[PDB]
Amino acid sequence: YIFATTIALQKGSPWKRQIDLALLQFVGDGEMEELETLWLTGICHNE
Amino acid sequence: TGELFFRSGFGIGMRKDSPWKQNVSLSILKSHENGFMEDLDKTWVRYQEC
Amino acid sequence: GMMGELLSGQADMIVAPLTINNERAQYIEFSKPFKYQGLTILVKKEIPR
Amino acid sequence: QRAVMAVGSLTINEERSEVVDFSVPFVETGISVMVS
Repeated sequence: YIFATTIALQKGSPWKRQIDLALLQFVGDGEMEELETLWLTGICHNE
Repeated sequence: TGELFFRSGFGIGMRKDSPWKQNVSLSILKSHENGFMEDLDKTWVRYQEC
Repeated sequence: GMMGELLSGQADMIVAPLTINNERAQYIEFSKPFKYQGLTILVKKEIPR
Repeated sequence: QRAVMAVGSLTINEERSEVVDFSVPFVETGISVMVS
């Protein structure tokens, strides 16, 4: 249960749209879960 | 059953030339920090059990 | 639907639970989102013996 | 402007948003409570 819920770019940079399209692809293609398997879980999710 | 899949967010849809980005986003973070998210989580989300 | 109704001028505000996507963000920009959610799986309670 | 980009596990907040722009949020966080 999460309470007080929910990348640094300088203003006016041309870099918002490109990085956003990139990261939404990386979300969209499951490599985020590969990252999860690499780094997240210890013992507790194997409760 | 199971874990989540394709973990994303639910948000507002706006046009690119619409100037209503920034102040709207300000209000949104205000809603996140002032418990109004938790207010809706109580008033509509967390009541019901079987 | 929604996306064409924004891009047609007939509709001007989406305030509704839409997911975030590449191709939707290619033309219509999101704000920072309300809820961080996703997909779950409906499986019934099977009847007891 | 010692650096253009900064990554961290940076929390996304009001006074942070007042000055600078942000990517679509990378991962999910908020306030939790750890106990025995």
